Amino acid sequence: GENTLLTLITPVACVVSDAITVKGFSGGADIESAAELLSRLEYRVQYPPFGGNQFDYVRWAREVSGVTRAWC
Amino acid sequence: SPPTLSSLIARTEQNIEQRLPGSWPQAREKTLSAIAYAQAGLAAGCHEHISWVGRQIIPSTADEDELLEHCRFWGVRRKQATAASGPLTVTTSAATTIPAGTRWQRADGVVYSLADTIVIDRAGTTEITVTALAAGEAGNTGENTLLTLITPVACVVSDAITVKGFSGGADIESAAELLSRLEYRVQYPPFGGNQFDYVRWAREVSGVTRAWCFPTWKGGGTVGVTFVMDNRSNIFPQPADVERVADYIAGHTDPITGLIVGQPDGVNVTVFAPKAKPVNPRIYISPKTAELKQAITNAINTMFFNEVMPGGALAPSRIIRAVAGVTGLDDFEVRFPTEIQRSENTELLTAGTIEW
Amino acid sequence: TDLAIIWTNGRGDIAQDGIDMLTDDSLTTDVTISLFTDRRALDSDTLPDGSDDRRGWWGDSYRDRPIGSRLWLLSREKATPDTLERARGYAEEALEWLKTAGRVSAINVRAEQLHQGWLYLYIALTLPDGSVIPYEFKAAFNG
Amino acid sequence: NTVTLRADGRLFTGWTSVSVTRSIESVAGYFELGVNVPPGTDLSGLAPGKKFTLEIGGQIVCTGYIDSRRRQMTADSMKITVAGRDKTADLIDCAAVYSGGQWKNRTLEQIARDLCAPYGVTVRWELSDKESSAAFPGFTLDHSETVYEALVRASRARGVLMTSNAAGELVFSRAASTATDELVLGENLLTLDFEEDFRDRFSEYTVKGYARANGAEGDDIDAKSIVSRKGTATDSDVTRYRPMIIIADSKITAKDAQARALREQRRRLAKSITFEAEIDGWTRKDGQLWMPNLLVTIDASKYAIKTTELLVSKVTLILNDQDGLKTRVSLAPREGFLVPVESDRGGIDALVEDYYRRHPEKTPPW
Amino acid sequence: TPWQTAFLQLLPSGLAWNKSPDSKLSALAQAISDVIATAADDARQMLRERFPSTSRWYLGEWESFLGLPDCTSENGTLSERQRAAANKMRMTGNLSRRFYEWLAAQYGFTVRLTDSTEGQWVTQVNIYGIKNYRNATVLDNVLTPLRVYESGALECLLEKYKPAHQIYKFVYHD
Amino acid sequence: TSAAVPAQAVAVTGSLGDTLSSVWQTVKDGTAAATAVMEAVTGVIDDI
Amino acid sequence: DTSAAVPAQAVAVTGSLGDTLSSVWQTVKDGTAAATAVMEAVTGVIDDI
Amino acid sequence: DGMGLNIYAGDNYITGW
Amino acid sequence: YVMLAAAQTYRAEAASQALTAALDFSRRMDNAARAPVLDAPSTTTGTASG
Amino acid sequence: RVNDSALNRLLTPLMRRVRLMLARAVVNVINDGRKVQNLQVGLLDDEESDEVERLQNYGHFSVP
Repeated sequence: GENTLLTLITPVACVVSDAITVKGFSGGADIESAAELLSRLEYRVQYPPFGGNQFDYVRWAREVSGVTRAWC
Repeated sequence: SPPTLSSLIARTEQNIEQRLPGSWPQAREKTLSAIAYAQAGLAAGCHEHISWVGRQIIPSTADEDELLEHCRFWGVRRKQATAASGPLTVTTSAATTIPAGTRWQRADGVVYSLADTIVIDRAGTTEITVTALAAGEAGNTGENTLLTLITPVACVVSDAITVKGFSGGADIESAAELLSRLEYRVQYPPFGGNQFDYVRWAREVSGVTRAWCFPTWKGGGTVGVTFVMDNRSNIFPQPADVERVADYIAGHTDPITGLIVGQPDGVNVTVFAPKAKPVNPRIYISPKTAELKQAITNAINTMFFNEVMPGGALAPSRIIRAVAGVTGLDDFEVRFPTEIQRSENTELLTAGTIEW
Repeated sequence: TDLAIIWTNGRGDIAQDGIDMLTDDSLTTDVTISLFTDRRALDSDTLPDGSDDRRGWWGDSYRDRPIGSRLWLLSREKATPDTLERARGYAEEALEWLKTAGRVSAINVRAEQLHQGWLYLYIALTLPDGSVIPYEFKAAFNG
Repeated sequence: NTVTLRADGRLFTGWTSVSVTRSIESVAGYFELGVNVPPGTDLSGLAPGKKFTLEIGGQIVCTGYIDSRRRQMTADSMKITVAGRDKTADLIDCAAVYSGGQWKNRTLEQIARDLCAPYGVTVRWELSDKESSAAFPGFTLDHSETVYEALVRASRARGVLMTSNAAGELVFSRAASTATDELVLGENLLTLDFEEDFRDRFSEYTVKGYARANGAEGDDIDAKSIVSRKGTATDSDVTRYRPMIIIADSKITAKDAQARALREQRRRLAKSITFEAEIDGWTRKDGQLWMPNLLVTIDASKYAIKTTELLVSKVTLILNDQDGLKTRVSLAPREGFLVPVESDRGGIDALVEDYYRRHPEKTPPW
Repeated sequence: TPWQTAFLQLLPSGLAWNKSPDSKLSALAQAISDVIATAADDARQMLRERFPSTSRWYLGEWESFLGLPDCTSENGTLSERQRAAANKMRMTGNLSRRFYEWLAAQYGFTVRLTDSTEGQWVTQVNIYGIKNYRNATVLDNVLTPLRVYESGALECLLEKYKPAHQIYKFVYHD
Repeated sequence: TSAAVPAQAVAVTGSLGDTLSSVWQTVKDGTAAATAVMEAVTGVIDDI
Repeated sequence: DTSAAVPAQAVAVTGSLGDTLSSVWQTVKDGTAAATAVMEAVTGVIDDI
Repeated sequence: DGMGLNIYAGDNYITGW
Repeated sequence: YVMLAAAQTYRAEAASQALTAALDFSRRMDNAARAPVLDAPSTTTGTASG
Repeated sequence: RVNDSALNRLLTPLMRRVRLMLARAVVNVINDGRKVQNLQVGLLDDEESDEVERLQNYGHFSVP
């Protein structure tokens, strides 16, 4: 969480064994639940084919990380 | 700005760890963690109560009852509601006595009750004066309206049509209006002879929307006042309005103390009315439509009502901002007002007809 | 799994263990709380003190049952069988709330005078077949 | 927890036997006390016509006027009693007085407030419905009709049930919504009585009457539809044919007919199934007294009863010597005291109204 | 601490419990009660916030409601902002020279309104003890200089609150 | 308890509705802010 | 019932005070200082109320 | 008199008529 | 004189009523050794909704 | 329904309706604009009745 104190394990030259973490750690997701997996499977089953369309090219270009605007 | 619940959890855990050295209360599924969470919840409730105790210190953010108490302490007095009244012209069929307290209801549901008993000795219409029981803005009606009869009378036709409608229906001032009046009072202190004093004097009289005061108008011993009534269509004073405003500034009783207050005895006020100085812009619109005509006109009117003062100079950018405030149009280039227009104190700027 | 009460110098207190406090999930804490906290004396009882105050807890009117035991009435007694009988009765009354529920099957408490100046109480319960193994400790002294 | 009778002038605290009654199936709550005094003392503070206020502990249960006082003495016994009702019972035996017997376009609350003005009873309207506030196109008063008769006649057509408050007011009550107390067979019951008789509940209640043709509607309505009006309400608890036909009470439309048909079906449901219990304490679990219009959770499952929630219908408090402190609480299903709009648990207007009906403490848009 | 004493007194009384000032119950009671101690401190400081003369959290709101930010409120000194708010909230008075001297001196300045020199309406504001230095207090920021030099605060104040008919004439003395 | 859950659900829904009604603010009709708010509300309706 | 004995006595006190005022009031027929001062006193009381 | 008192008290559900 | 006397009598009656109001609000009808439960509606006094 | 007065209270409304079914009246106002004549009649005492329709046989008409 917030302001959690951490210490080193193996000493390093000119490094003090102190870590503050002003911003808490984020993440920590456990395994998927049965309902979530069922929903993912139903998405896979029910999703349609997406043939190359002027709308679909925008999504395909925008899915790459970093790309924020696209035009077709 | 009370601390959040997570911040309270962290603070309680830090306190526990500081007081018990060598401990780590952040561990999952542990007694110290549970205790810290419970104490954090209690402290969050307490801090929310503290925040509610705050936020009512000032009348602006106070709740309803505390705002009313603040206004009553500061001396703001409410205006009570009135009741509508007028003639009825009820038609009978024989000699009868309409007892006092009878009621005529209009389609909407409002009920108008006769005050004094009336005795009729003919088979013809008779005019009686009735007053509403609602006591609100809904009391007053149009010119020829119909009123039915809640309970029948001995020989009176149920329907009753009023040739000349009722009038005198008003509403009690709302808390928003009371707050605005108190805010104005606090923002502009009363001194008895200041420019703000003259402005508030010229504004307190009924029907006046805006006023301005020029100190040392025509020398070191005189002042000047100029008021503009915006409710009326003309929006420029009349001689009767000017003389009545001069009378009000000269002398009027104070509702609080009951004594009469006014201008000093050595000054010359000479309140007067402004003269219109219209400006006619020429704005080009890409889509020409009545909706854009109305929107641009209303924006310009409001722009003037906001940022125009007698004797002041308005930059051409103001018109540009007012016309750009509209949504539908695409281009709004103005052509006539390309230079700064200025005027004297007697001259008041006004938005003339726009030549599209 | 609440905190456990540990006796040192004749006075119990909560204790730590590694990171946090020591925890207990057995009848030991329940018995050591139901036996050694003073509950409200009756109106007609004669207090051992010369005072007029009766102990208890501000939560006795919030917890549906008086908290502890009336063993504090025997603070200053002489070596007579009456005090032993009273101590036996008070322990039985304090711990009968367990037998009322299903947490114990039978209670057997006896009182005796061991080496001169000792009020010895022997309380033996009968835990049922499913009850967890209770905690185990001894009173300790230091300094 | 003393029962003090604030009579005209002074307090009276000690009593020999107290019996108080309250219900939502009635327009008054009657009380009867027993007084014991030496033969010859002056008993004038307890006289017929005095203004009484019964106060249990520090709370007022009934207020009104004293009705009767009995005094008897035989060769070996002596008994004196006193009785009374609410101030709402003043309307029951008093004839309604109004100048014009006809109200053209008024709602039930306004009619009641115009009728209960000369006496002193204050009317209270609790329902937030949009159809229960629908104005009467015309309502006339039969001469020599009591206020109780007139208001009951109107409330039956509206579907509302009329009751008397604990402070003497008239109330057009609203059924409770949140389950507050619990009654179980093992903990806090001395005696139960569960009667379930089906000698009155039918399958299809259908009401027939006459349409509206007096005046303005007379230029529009035809001849056949004046006489041909109908309304239906079906029950699913009786599996046989079992119909019932009801002649209407006043001028009727289709929606009004449907409302009365349900009103009748729900009243039959309420009168069919009845629970009765005798608890030990006058006070509730929280601490207040036991009063009608409360939703309780029944857990009489050791006697193989499958009812889960009921609504209290009648509460009678007793202070007999042989009894002690008892209060016989009677119970009926909640679905028997509802208005035809609501139900027991097609547009934006329907959604908004639903929301503001599920949340009654909110202010409707009206 | 008194709050830990209150918590210990709230805890049950008996032989099993140790309430001596060195036990684990006390060491945990301090940590448990310190949060409510801070809450009580905040609720107590609300009493000081009640007035604009001493308010620190609600200075922004007391300024927005009063329309305060103007000439008489100095550059950045929180003490001067508080003083301006506390004077504007309770400033009502007459037009006399005595009242104007009192109002000017209530802000820390020193003036006297002497008779005219050329006309009748043109009274002379003789301003004595001119000092443009304002010492940084403990309330204001850590980045503010030790002295803030501000000038012309009294001039526009008196020109704003001057009588409508009259015109002032300012003269600086030492 | 089990009989006191629906009352708490009703109270939570009422409180959430009140907080939405008290926090929601109006915006100008022709702006991208209005467009984004329209899209979000339409998406919520689509999910329901 | 001491709570309900205060208004009953207050009603009688108010009635007696009103009767005393009505009895002791004397009409002044002049238009001089007496009449104008009586007018000032009455209008002062109305102002307070 | 269980029914004899319900007449003197009100009855929002009409017995007859 | 008459006006003062009337004002003071009305003040006395108002005080007598205010005492009843204060005593009414001060006292609560709980007075029982019970156990708190998880009662969702009306966390603080009041009445149950509906 | 054991006492004389209780029986009287129970049986009164039926007889009141029976006695009030048929009635006499006087005519004060006649309105002929409607397709059926609307009278304004006056019942026993302190009782009016507005908009009371009059029924007349087919083929005959009259305005009293």
